[PDB]
Amino acid sequence: SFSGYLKLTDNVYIKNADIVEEAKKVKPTVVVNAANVYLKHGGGVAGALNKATNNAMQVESDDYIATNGPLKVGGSCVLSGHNLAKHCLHVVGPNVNKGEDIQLLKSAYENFNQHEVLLAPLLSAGIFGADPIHSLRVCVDTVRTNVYLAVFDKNLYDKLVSSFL
Ligand SMILES: CNC(=O)C1C=CC(=O)N=C1
Repeated sequence: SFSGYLKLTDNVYIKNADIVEEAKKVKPTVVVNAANVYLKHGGGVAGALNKATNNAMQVESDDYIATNGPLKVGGSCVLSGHNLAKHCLHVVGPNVNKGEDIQLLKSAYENFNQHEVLLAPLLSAGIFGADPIHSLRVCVDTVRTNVYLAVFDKNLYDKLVSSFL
């Protein structure tokens, strides 16, 4: 199972870890991807997860988009987890660098409540431009299921734990 996580609340855990490495080690039921509406996994968590699947995640995603059209900001879809997990929950947090409404971050985290346990990144953090401290607060106040957060950056991990209310 998950190891070395610090407990923040009843159901939220956090670790300074690369989510690709965590996924390859744990092989969780669900790994969350920090997706965009097009499921174009170019950079950040999405680029890293997709590269770990040898681009199979992108091939599957393009077929999903060809059939269904784009996701909504705040929405999600369940696809295969390939070599990383049983499933990948592609969740679209608002990209504040693209002027998307930050109020959609709570709607994005609500997708996690459909899964009993998830390995996840902080939504809208990193290249999505939101304040990761705010993302963690929305996570703890929205998600009721067991979420294991992998925070790639050590310095941000330390800041998140030390400032956690
Ligand atoms: C939770 N984030 C991560 O673990 C990342 C993010 C970007 C990346 O390139 N690789 C891993």
